[PDB]
Amino acid sequence: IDVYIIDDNYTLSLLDTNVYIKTQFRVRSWNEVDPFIPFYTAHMSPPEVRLEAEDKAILVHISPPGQDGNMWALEKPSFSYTIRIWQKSSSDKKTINSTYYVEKIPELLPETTYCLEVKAIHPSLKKHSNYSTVQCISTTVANKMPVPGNLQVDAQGKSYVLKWDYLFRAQWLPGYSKSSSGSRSDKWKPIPTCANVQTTHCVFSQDTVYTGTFFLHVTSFWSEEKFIDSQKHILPPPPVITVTAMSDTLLVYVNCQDSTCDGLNYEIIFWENTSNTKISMEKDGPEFTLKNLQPLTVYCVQARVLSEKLCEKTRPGS
Amino acid sequence: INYKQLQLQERTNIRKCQELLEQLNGKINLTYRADFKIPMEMTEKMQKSYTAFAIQEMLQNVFLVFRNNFSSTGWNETIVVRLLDELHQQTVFLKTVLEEKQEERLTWEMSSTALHLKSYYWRVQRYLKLMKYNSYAWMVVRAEIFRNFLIIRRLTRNFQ
Repeated sequence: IDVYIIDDNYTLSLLDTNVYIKTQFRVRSWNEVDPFIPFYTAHMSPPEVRLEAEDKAILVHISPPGQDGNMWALEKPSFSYTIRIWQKSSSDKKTINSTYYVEKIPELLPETTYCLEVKAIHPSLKKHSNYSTVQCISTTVANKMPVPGNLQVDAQGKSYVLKWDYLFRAQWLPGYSKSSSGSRSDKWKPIPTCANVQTTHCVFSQDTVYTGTFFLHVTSFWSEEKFIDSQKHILPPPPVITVTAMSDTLLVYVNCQDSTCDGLNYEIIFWENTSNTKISMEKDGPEFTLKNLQPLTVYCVQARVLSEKLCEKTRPGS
Repeated sequence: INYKQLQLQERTNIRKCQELLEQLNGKINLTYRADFKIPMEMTEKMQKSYTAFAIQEMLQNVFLVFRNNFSSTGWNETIVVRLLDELHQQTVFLKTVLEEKQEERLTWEMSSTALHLKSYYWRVQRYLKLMKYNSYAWMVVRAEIFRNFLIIRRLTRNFQ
């Protein structure tokens, strides 16, 4: 006889055994089967999903498989989600991938009714979940006041500058909050320096926004969550670029400034001394070969490792 | 592609986490006894790919631990919010540097080693729930996470 396991449900509350050790069952056919680890035979139930709509957006509140249980109580960070959205009558489904327990689907049409489907995936332990029961929601009519557009955060170390385009309130959320399981989230922390500003220039210090990574918010709905990592990374220094203009091909060599240079990824940024457009390509090794360039013309190359402008004129054609 | 660069990042980062863990109050008593120990495979020599996963798994579990009610400790919430974030930052970093490679992680998930590491952390979360998240249980867990971070540091030698 076989045993079916769907999360913490078994088939033939506060206190439970270890899901990673050797476990057995006895029912009285005189049941006594092969001893097994439940974590390999357990299936993933679809994730719980609740929809919330705005003018041009839909908020998909994903709850991971288990409320909360034990089978997935230590797998929650591993899980990823795939969302499918379409209007009620349509057949073409838009696909959005998310690690976030709340994924706001933007660029939507107001007073239109869209239907959703969320899949829970375990990208490392092979397993996956059957899509959730379809859920439909309708968008509201466009607000008399629109939400802020493009956001950019330029920081001078201990102080942050929030520059954007349009009374304005701002809220901050630590990086791990949007990414880790809800039930206790997402309670957005406030900003006193930017709570009712008159200008688009917003300045806040590291004392208030204490986490290394955080999201920013900008009666109107909420703006796009701008994620910004505050790291004192003044590493590594620029590499040493070498250019060899050959008959036709223009060979470029990137040299890292800390050798051995065995395992490294490189990037190139090339243009012309007359154009204002920059062309960029990345390779595996450092030997970049700029092929099919116009002859007798000056080309400016720049490189980075994962440099300063070095201009070289091509060859005529021997 | 190289593991030597990943070794420099995990060393820089475990220092960032160990400092944050130390700043919870000011006293870590390593003699704080509780029956659960880090699996023997961790102290023992292991594969090059297997180490990066072991680190990730440990940082994922250390994260999950600090999510629990730490109200009884009287620790600074600000520092625990800070710790979970620096922990999660690396968890996200490791998963992305093991994105292009996909075969060896499957072999690692079906390993007896990974199962033993997950069995261990299950026992750590179970311990805290049984002791109803009081100060003594956390005093024991803090001491264990310190010992664990040292194991993360020992494992970084397996990259060179």
